[PDB]
Amino acid sequence: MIHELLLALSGYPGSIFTWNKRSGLQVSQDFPFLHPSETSVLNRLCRLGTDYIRFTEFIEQYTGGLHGIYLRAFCTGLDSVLQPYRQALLDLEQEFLGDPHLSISHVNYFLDQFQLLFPSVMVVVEQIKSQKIHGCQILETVYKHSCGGLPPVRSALEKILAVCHGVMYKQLSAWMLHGLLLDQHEEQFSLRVEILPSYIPVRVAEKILFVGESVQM
Amino acid sequence: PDDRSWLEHHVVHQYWTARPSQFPHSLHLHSNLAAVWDQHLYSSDPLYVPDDRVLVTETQVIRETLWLLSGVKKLFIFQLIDGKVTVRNNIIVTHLTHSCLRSVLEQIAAYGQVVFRLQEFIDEVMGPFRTYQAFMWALYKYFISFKEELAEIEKCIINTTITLAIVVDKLAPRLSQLKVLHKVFSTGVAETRNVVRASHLLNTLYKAILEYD
Amino acid sequence: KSPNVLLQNLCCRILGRSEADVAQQFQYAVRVIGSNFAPTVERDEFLVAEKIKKELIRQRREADAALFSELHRKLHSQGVLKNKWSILYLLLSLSEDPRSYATLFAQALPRDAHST
Amino acid sequence: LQQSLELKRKMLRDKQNKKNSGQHLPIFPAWVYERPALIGDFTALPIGTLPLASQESAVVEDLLYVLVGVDGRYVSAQPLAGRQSRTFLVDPNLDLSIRELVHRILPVAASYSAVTRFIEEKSSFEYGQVNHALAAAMRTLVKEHLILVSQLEQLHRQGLLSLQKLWFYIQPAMRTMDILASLATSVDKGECLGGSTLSLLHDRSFSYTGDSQAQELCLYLTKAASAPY
Amino acid sequence: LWEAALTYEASKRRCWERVGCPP
Amino acid sequence: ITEAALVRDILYVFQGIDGKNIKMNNTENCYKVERSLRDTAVRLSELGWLHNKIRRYTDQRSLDRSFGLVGQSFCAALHQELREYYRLLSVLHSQLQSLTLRRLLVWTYDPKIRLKTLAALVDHCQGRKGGELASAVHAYTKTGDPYMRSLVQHILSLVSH
Amino acid sequence: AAAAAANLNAVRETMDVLLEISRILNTGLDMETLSICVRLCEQGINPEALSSVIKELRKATEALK
Repeated sequence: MIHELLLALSGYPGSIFTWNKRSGLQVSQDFPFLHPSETSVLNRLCRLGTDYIRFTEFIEQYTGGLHGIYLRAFCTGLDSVLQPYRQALLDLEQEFLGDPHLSISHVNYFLDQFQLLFPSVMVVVEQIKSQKIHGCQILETVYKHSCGGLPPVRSALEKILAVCHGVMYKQLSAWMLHGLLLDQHEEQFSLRVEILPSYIPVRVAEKILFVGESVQM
Repeated sequence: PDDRSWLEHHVVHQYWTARPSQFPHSLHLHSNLAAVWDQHLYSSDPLYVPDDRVLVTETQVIRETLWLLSGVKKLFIFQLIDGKVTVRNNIIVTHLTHSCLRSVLEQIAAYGQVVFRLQEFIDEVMGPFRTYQAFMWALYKYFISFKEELAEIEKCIINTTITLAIVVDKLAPRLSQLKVLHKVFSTGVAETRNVVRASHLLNTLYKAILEYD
Repeated sequence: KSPNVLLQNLCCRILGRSEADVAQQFQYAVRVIGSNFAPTVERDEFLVAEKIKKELIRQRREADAALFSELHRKLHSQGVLKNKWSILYLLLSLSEDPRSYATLFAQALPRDAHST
Repeated sequence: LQQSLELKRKMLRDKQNKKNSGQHLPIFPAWVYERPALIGDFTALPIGTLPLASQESAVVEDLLYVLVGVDGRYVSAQPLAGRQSRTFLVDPNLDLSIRELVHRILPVAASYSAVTRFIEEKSSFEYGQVNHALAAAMRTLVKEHLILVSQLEQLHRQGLLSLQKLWFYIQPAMRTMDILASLATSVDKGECLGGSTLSLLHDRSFSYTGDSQAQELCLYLTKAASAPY
Repeated sequence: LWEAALTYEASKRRCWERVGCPP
Repeated sequence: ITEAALVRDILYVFQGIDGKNIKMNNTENCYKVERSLRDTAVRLSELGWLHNKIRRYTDQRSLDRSFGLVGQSFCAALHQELREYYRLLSVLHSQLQSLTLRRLLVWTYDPKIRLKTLAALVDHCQGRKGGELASAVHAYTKTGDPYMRSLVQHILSLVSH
Repeated sequence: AAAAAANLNAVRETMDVLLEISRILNTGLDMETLSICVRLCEQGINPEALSSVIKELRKATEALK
């Protein structure tokens, strides 16, 4: 039972919980020795694992339309937010090994901070899917939600933004030192003004352009 | 008796030959989940001919997997279908509901096929071009370092506790690095002249480095 | 063990000095614990649990007051002890602040409504 | 009953008019007042044809239910709940001898209801921080009452409690509760607030200055209620 | 006797097939 | 009917999740039973009655972003307090495998106040954000009870950050 | 046997629990002394006698400090 969950929370559907695009991981199995209210608890618990499966699908396909290396910075940051969710899967097992019995409520209880984290990153991933980013415009739609209102999802996206700046410092290291083009194929010649972040002021970006252009001459 | 009993004690060879093993444990639902699910089915009236599962323990199944994963082939569990490893359906420990099981072993078997095919590439070199030999030598230099960690884990199964959820996370930095070889090699196994056969292979690698530059 | 020498084991535990280095403190303890060794009170680990809560609430750590509630669950999960009251009431007796009134707070029956 | 809401609204007007930068005084939501389960105090075969020592067990059990403010099995709590008045009716299938003693046990339950009503009414935001803190310190004594009754429940469960034990057990708490209910009626009657409910307490501290059962209550409640002042 | 014995080392060999401190 | 079923049913309506022979019939009046022990149920079921209200409001405004950074800051504090309420319950579940402590009245008494006050606070900040909301929680920190002073003060430390 | 060694396992667990209860209430006694106090509490004993002894033997080394 307490390894059934540790795979049902992981990316494996099972015969107990039925994954669907209509409503994923619906418990349809009943035992006579269960109280009939355990299914509602199980719905609240299955919210967690449904979100994890959704994230895993979206990571699996990646890493004009949605192209470029930028989504392969977003997916890598999304690995980093999921990384203490895997450690927090190990800790449950470590508790389980010694204790003779445990109740579902404690697991439900302990993983409540990711009932804030997960839907509020689900909004971010769906907004990035429905629209198309091929510029440097991933930074806007993460930075729209980095202001946040709930404190775990405020630091979660900080992870992702630091990663995407790490990708940006390859473009802006070959550019600003070597004066090179094709540090990434987009979608004299200079950066397209439309895809530039507005929280970077435009004058500063022009200064960057001049510094890069001087190496050619 | 006298040899069979002493075998049964020391050697493990009984969950896959005569007298399939029975595992007594702590019972009651927390790791007795397979038996509860079976009883649930039996109450639910299939009705007859129970599902054939031979009852292997878990830590063992970890050993058989690590042997398959290291790169030595031909184990009894996980039959071939054309040379492709597939999950065997008599496996059950005392829980794991037999359906999540059949998915998770499939996932790891999919990673085992990736290394299987590379060892197949090499095994047909032992039963000239000189680029193929250098290729194989690179693969092997990677391979031995991969196999060493798995081989170390195998001792530690006897030792602590070792389970599926631990070995999956522990092998995370390897199962990352296998997925790229499955894509790089898939164009290096798909083709006549020795000069186009060399250029096309070098070109895959030369492209793949600039891909994540 | 045998209860007579078991006291001397405590006396040699706290001070490591021999039982021939002092004999008056040891005599004082055979004076005090004997005729106060067998209970003349009615036992309740319930009531003592309900003041162990009141002690850890008085130190204003509410999670540790819920940690004792789990440790007390474990104690009953094993079932290797008979007198679970005594030791907890003992550890309660030795309570101390790491960082009023009590006669209007519940205490057990002194056997003035029950005698054999 | 309905009389509380009147006084509360008048005092609300007074504090709204007095301060002109003080906007938006809180009060409690409607379900706090309307529901009857936010207070603590509010078929079967005849016991009389039975042997006596089983009737005693049953009346112990029912009486015990009543002390904490829930109905028994052969005792009804009367549906008055008027001013500080509260009665209880034992059903006539009981012999007189038990009946009189049970009646003698009943005043501590009325002296529980009188306290309970007070703690709710004089913790609203019209009576200020001193009545708040005072009701919050009588709440502590309500809790310790509950502490005592819980352990006696366990003792009766093991078949080791009888009416004569119980009468004896509850005598020291009976005095405490009687003094508390009289104090509640006294503060409500004069509608004391501010320092007028620190003068009354100053008086009561002299008034019961003996026994140590009652003098420590007054001394604790005085120090407790005087801190916001 | 019991606390005299109690100065021993207990097993660190654990299994996932039992949860009541497998020996 | 036996006690052991009743203990199970009441153990679930603290969460605001129905029992088996106790169910929520009306959602403005309390849970209604599907004899003295039955009378005990109505005072304990109000805790879940309040839970459902406060949880329903703080579930929805937490995923609201036109409600402001303040207000989501209110919901975070409320949700953290919901946690400490489940932490007590988990022990109570595990302690089965009687266990009635006046049917747990002494235990339930301390969250009972903590529910009234949060149910009060959600209505006073209704449709508010920013300094207008933060004033409405500073209205409640004019109080004399130390338990209430603490309960308000903890939230207020968060909301004005 | 083995089941007679599992009883001692359930005692070694139980003592770890008693040590945790000892530390979250803060005594100045350690595990070695505490085990002797557990021996005493097995026979059934009153701490109105025991606490005086502990606060006396800790007072019998202030003049030998």
